Amino acid sequence: AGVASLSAAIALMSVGGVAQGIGSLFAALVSGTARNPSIKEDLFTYTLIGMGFLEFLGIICVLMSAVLLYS
Amino acid sequence: AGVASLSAAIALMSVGGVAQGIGSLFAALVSGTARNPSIKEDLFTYTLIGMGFLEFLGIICVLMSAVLLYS
Amino acid sequence: AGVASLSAAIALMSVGGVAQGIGSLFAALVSGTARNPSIKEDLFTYTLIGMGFLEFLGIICVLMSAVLLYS
Amino acid sequence: AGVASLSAAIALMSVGGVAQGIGSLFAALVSGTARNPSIKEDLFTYTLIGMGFLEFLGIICVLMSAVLLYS
Amino acid sequence: AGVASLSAAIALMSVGGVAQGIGSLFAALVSGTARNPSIKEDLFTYTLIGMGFLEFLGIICVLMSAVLLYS
Amino acid sequence: AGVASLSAAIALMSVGGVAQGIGSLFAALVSGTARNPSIKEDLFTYTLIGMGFLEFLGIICVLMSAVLLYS
Amino acid sequence: AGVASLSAAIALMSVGGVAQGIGSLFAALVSGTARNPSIKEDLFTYTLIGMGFLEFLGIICVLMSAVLLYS
Amino acid sequence: RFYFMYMARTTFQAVRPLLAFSVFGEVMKLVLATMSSGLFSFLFSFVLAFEVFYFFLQCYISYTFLTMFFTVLF
Amino acid sequence: AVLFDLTEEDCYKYCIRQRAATPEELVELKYTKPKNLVSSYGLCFLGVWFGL
Amino acid sequence: MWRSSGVSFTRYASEMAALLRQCLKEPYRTQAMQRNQIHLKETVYQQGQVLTRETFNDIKKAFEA
Amino acid sequence: GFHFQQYIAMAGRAINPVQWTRAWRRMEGKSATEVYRDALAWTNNQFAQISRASQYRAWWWQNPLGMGLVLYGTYKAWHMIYMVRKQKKTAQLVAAAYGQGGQWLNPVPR
Ligand SMILES: CCCCCCCCCCCCCCCCCC(=O)OC[C@H](COP(=O)([O-])OCC(O)COP(=O)([O-])OC[C@@H](COC(=O)CCCCCCCCCCCCCCCCC)OC(=O)CCCCCCCCCCCCCCCCC)OC(=O)CCCCCCCCCCCCCCCCC
Ligand SMILES: CCCCCCCCCCCCCCCCCC(=O)OC[C@H](COP(=O)([O-])OCC(O)COP(=O)([O-])OC[C@@H](COC(=O)CCCCCCCCCCCCCCCCC)OC(=O)CCCCCCCCCCCCCCCCC)OC(=O)CCCCCCCCCCCCCCCCC
Ligand SMILES: CCCCCCCCCCCCCCCCCC(=O)OC[C@H](COP(=O)([O-])OCC[N+](C)(C)C)OC(=O)CCCCCCCCCCCCCCCCC
Ligand SMILES: CCCCCCCCCCCCO[C@@H]1O[C@H](CO)[C@@H](O[C@H]2O[C@H](CO)[C@@H](O)[C@H](O)[C@H]2O)[C@H](O)[C@H]1O
Repeated sequence: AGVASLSAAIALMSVGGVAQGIGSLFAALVSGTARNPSIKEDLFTYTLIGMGFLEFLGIICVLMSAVLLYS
Repeated sequence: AGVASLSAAIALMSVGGVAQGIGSLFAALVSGTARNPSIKEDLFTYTLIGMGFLEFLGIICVLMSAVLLYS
Repeated sequence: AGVASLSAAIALMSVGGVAQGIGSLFAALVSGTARNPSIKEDLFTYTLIGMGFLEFLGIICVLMSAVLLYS
Repeated sequence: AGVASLSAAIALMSVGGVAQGIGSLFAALVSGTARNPSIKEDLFTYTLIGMGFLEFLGIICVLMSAVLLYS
Repeated sequence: AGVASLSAAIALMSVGGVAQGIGSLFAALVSGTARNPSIKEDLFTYTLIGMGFLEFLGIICVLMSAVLLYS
Repeated sequence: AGVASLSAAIALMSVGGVAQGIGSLFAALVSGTARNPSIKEDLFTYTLIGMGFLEFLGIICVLMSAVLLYS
Repeated sequence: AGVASLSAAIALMSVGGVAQGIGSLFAALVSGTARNPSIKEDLFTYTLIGMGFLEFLGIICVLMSAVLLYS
Repeated sequence: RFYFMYMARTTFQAVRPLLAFSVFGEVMKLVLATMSSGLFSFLFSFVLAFEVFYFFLQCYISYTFLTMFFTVLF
Repeated sequence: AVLFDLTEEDCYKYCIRQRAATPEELVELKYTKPKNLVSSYGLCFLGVWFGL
Repeated sequence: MWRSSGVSFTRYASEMAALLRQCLKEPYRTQAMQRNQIHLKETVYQQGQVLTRETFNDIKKAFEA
Repeated sequence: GFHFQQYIAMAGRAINPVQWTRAWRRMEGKSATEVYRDALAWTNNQFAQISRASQYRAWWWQNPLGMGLVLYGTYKAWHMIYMVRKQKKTAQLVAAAYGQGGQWLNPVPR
């Protein structure tokens, strides 16, 4: 109940940007599907590839938050 | 003295980015449905995927706020 | 203990982002109704679906603000 | 009190996210009306419905700011 | 051992700032594949190059977080 | 001198806007390669010029950071 | 004595906006070039003109920071 | 400076799968150690399967970047 | 049915009875993918988790 | 959806107007499919020496062949 | 024994909440006697398939003990999944309430 909590809370500010990126990703997938449905599995594929970065980064931030909450 | 509350309230603030992402996602859904109304189940499915990711991150940040509050 | 006010106010900061998301969603609705005024119903449906989650987030933010205030 | 004033200002910071949402919604209404004047009234009703959500959140934030100010 | 933690948590913001930008890149990839499915390759190469750049920036900020966290 | 570590973190936060910029640039590049593919040799060139600037800025944001971490 | 470093970092925490502006410039350049290649020389001529201001702003954003590091 | 940049990128692309296999593994191990009931376990099985797929994705990404970084013309 | 002026239903039933008389011979069906694999995975995880 | 599938806008428009004409009421639908029957006879050449000749009475087989 | 995979799939469908709504709709105009007779008929069909097909057919699991081993394995699976789990819970309960072995303690000496 000191500075470790404050740091682990400030670490969580990146999740907003990560969520905005995920929203952009899946909004683009939605638009591409509405335009040309016949390549759904492709757009979805690339979307998952993008998540393979974005998710990873967010999880990193969460871990570092816990690391600063129990350093 | 009340530093746990500060840490919780600072960790909570990713709800803004989460909600921005959700709004962008559902806006893409609504636009793609206004364009291609015959394709709604696939768009709804991808929107549900994105919403699952975003709500997972949101419940993560809320859980961490509760943790920092009641450590 | 006036300090516990601060935490609550900080949590309330997220409401701005929430409102932004709501705005974007309703803008996408108000555009879609012009792009395809035949339906005007399944878009309000998806609007309500998204606003459910966003209102839930706002409600839990308000509740956590009041909680950290009184406690 | 100084804590009360800082808490009120912090709550005031939330205001402006609502402004972005309101602006996006109104801009969408203006564009939709211009593109399709035929549906001008429907757009107004839809915007009014959105207005209730944004107004409720904005007033709620100001109410919380006042409550924190006067404990 | 509190200022180091706070410094690292403050340095972790670029992760969220980079996730935006990765989202836009992969959204552009999706939209380009929806507009021209005949070109899947020659879009993923540029996507991976720009993603590599932003990944390098992520490496920078995470490296400096760990640096100040242990030095 | 923990404030050194803080100054460095602050000097690195700008990367969040940098990477965003880079992302937008490459997004436009991909869109161009999806619209008029036969002139990649132009678009990539212009993109490289832009990166030749943005890279430099990022290098400054690293260098000054390390300087404030040592001096 | 780290307050000078802190001030220099704060004054250096605005190059991200310059970078976003430059990215938008070159994104529009690439887009309008893919839309119309034959007019590149003017699109480039104005892009450079914009840089003639933006880079200058960035130069200030560095210079004053350096000054604040010592004075 | 280019050598330092390149080695940083290379090592990150090399350790990405190790991270996905080790640290997320430790997190899953914590959750396994803490959970007891059946409903949560049923729901957590799918998280484990997701981690499997995610690991294979990270491995594909690393393969791509490594064939890019270890390709020589001559 | 066409050779004896009977109903195709009756001839189908007769053929089925005569094939069931010799059920050692396998019969050819339309291939269908497996079903409920995700739920089955969850239940089998639950199984091993409680049983081992 | 057509430049990706290797299809022309005229083909798409015709093949969709056909379905629309199929969604007509019988008194007008009779006159519509009347005024929009098809009869052609393509004859392909290559420096003389006809390669093939083929008739067409349907839009889909006319665009396909 | 046969169709264990189908039985797992049936359990998965049963635990799915969408199927609960589907069953709610299917229960319209239906009687408990009909439901019970349907279930009994299903079980009879399974056992009758066994009784008939064992005469001429052999499964991949066929062994010199036949279906006895499959039924023993079903029993052992049930035991280890359900009964040993209950035993674990009862063990922790007794250890928290009396101590380990508290249920087998001797009466208080008089
Ligand atoms: C008293 C205290 C306790 C109270 C609380 C009790 C707890 C209750 C919890 C609720 C869950 C109960 C257990 C069932 C779980 C689901 C199992 C299942 O069937 O999935 C198999 C399902 C089917 O796979 P399959 O059997 O191989 O193939 C069959 C086909 O899919 C064909 O399948 P199908 O045709 O039958 O259905 C397909 C459906 C499959 O989707 C699903 O998997 C079903 C999930 C729905 C869960 C809803 C829970 C409702 C109760 C909670 C209330 C929530 C409020 C919202 C209410 C609904 C309104 C939206 O959809 C899709 O596949 C995609 C297309 C979308 C179609 C639209 C579907 C939505 C229909 C509208 C809703 C209907 C409401 C029913 C009314 C319920 C009345 C009680 O596949 C999955 O496994 C899905 C993934 C598993 C879900 C979890 C994902 C990972 C996240 C885990 C959680 C995080 C870890 C835990 C920590 C969290 C801390 C908070
Ligand atoms: C862990 C084992 C010990 C269990 C816990 C301790 C309990 C001890 C008591 C044992 C009592 C056993 C109960 C006897 C009752 C009769 C059951 C029966 O015969 O039917 C079983 C049943 C087959 O029912 P069926 O009516 O004969 O239908 C056959 C189909 O038409 C398919 O037609 P098909 O011709 O294509 O294939 C026929 C059959 C052919 O089966 C075979 O001939 C055996 C396969 C290769 C020969 C060597 C077998 C032993 C070593 C390799 C297999 C390791 C797994 C051990 C499996 C035990 C059964 C041999 O295929 C299978 O059934 C697949 C079985 C192998 C599953 C491998 C899953 C890999 C994940 C596990 C990680 C790797 C192992 C970790 C180390 C574990 C060491 C203990 O098999 C299933 O479990 C259905 C699977 C459905 C997919 C579910 C989603 C995937 C989850 C996979 C796990 C499945 C649950 C079992 C857990 C085992 C892995 C942990
Ligand atoms: C230009 C060059 C590019 C190089 C790219 C390099 C990137 C890929 C590097 C990943 C290496 C990871 C593999 C080692 C980790 C697993 C260790 C192990 O085997 O445990 C013992 C395993 C598990 O055994 P077990 O779990 O049942 O019990 C024993 C386990 N131990 C001993 C550890 C306690 O032994 C096996 O039985 C394996 C049999 C199944 C086959 C397993 C291989 C599949 C899973 C790994 C695939 C990874 C490659 C993916 C390639 C994708 C490219 C498109
Ligand atoms: C070579 C570097 C890159 C390769 C990555 C390999 C690293 C993988 C190791 C697991 C990572 C997390 O490991 C987890 O955090 C630290 C690691 O010491 C441990 O935590 C423990 O040590 C730290 C010391 O810093 C204490 O503050 C903490 O109270 C204690 O619980 C946990 O017990 C461990 O579960």
